[PDB]
Amino acid sequence: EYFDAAIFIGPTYHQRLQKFVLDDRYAVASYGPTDALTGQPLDGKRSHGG
Amino acid sequence: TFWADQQGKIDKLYPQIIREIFSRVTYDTVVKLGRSKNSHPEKLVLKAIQIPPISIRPGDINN
Amino acid sequence: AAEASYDTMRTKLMKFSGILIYSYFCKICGEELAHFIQED
Amino acid sequence: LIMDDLVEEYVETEEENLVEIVESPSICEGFVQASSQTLVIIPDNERITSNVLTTFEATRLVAVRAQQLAINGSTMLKKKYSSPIDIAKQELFNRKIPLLVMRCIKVTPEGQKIVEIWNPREMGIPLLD
Ligand SMILES: [Zn+2]
Repeated sequence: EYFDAAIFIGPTYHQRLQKFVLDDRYAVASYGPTDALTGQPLDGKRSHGG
Repeated sequence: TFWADQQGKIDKLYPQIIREIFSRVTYDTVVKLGRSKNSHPEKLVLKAIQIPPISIRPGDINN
Repeated sequence: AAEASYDTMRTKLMKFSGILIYSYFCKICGEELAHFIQED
Repeated sequence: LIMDDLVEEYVETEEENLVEIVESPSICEGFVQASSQTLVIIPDNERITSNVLTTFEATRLVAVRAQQLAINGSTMLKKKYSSPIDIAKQELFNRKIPLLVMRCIKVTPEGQKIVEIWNPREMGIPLLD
């Protein structure tokens, strides 16, 4: 079905920013590395727990 | 470090000397100066320090 | 009962090991034997 | 010779401004145990707290009941529900919850824990269903 209003469509230069969701996403289970001092999980995805 | 100045006579107040000085303070003086009986100055000098549990110094603070 | 260490138990129990989980499981009953996340 | 990992010396500047005599007996020094308390339950007609459960109290009752049904499970409910949370919620709604709510009004210096005991089975329930 056609839209009742004409739509502004045209070529626009777009840039893919290097913020990948596959690198930013993180999910951890109830286990993993813990700090020897506090016993708390380590910090962030890089340490594989936290 | 504490220094004892007796009109120019300079002598170092060592922790042993300080403990000797503080051990002569009565609890009456401690109370009348607004301090608790658990805050006697004799506790300010330590001949036996506490090495903390290894739980707070995992394998630097042990150096 | 021998008061063995966790590492000693993990080494000795590495005969029932089957097959990030960080845990070994029994080859017979699939029970958690021990865990190995990092060696200190 | 160049060290990069400095520790950033830390400074506190605002000073606080909080506003016979024998060595020590076995009473003034010590006795950290704190004397035991007796439970002074306010009579039901002298209670001043609300006869309606707060959402905090109802939520805590449901959570406690559901956690207990996790290990137990002998239930007085008629209809069968497949989760302890639903069972506890229906127990609260059907006024069959086996718990009581104690509201500690005051702890007296003499060693009395003045409390109001409220029965959730005669109380107003604010939860949704
Ligand atoms: Zn097994």
